[PDB]
Amino acid sequence: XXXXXXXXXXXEEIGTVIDAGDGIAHVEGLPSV
Amino acid sequence: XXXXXXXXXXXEEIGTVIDAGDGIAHVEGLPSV
Amino acid sequence: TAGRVVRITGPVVDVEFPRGSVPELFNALHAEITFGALAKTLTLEVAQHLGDSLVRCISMQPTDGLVRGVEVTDTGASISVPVGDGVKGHVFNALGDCLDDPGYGKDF
Amino acid sequence: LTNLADELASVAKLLLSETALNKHLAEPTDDSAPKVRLLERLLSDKVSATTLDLLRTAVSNRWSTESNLIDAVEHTARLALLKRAEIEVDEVEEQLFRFGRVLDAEPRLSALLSDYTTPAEGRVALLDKALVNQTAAALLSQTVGLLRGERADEAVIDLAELAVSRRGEVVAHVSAAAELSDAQRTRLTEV
Repeated sequence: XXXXXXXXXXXEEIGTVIDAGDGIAHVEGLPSV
Repeated sequence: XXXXXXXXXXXEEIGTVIDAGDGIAHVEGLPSV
Repeated sequence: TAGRVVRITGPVVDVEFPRGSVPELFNALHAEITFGALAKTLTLEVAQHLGDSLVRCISMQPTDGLVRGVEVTDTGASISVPVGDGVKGHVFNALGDCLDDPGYGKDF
Repeated sequence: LTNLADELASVAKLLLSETALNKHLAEPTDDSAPKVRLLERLLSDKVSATTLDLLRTAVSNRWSTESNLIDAVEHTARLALLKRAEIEVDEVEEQLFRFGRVLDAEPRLSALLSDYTTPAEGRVALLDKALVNQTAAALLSQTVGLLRGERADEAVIDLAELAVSRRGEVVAHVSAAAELSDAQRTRLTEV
């Protein structure tokens, strides 16, 4: 049942700046990058 | 009734390898060596 | 069965496997990369074990054009190169592909 | 209330049993549809509808730390059981606090309270045999089952403080040479 869980977890777009500063930034999600 | 509870509560070695590499490994589960 | 990719940074790549699926050291792993102008086949050699069904390894090709979540297949074998008498008078790369002829040296 | 508390205890025990599920469910995500799909696909018919909806709301809500989510279930169970007991509050609270004090007084029992890799229910049986209000005993057993490498005296102190904080009264430790008069004590409370 764990394999099924993993497979289910496996399955336009907008990002979001988590934290920004000093010329660098972090974004969450969007696994199509 | 505390000492009694204690007496009531009062009443084959092997380990497992978790990680290895570069000639060094980590093993756990041996009580006293 | 196969594992997945968790983080990419430089040429080192860490991958994940299910229970009872981690291979040994010095093994060949294959990964598929797709793009409109950059499609290849990454070959990787297992470097070390990080535990928690995570193994860190190195790749012999540039890692540009990669995407997370791509499964990685395993040959269960180390690196190998064909040998023979026909090797003389020919040019081969690190993988042992004949530079003179693309189809040469794939039967020995 | 008792059945819902039992269901929450079971779900907490199973969630604590496995670390992979706890690690994955804590991923900070704005979406929750795969999470609720996984919840439905994984033993969703063994729980009541209200408890399932509360669990789904908890999973949907973002949490800073996974252990925070884990302890949230235990805290919710404790407060629900306390409210069920209330639905007699003063007598129950006094009984619980005096029970905690009397068990804390024994240092041998405190030493034996260390439970790490110990049998899940054997230690509980030993503790309840060593020792009443039905709700107080049930809450004590619930606390005993849910602990992991923690100070039981701190656990009972926190539980008693939470119980007295459920009401509007505020606890205060009073040290005196001898017991004060009832009229004197009432005047002190008025002050």
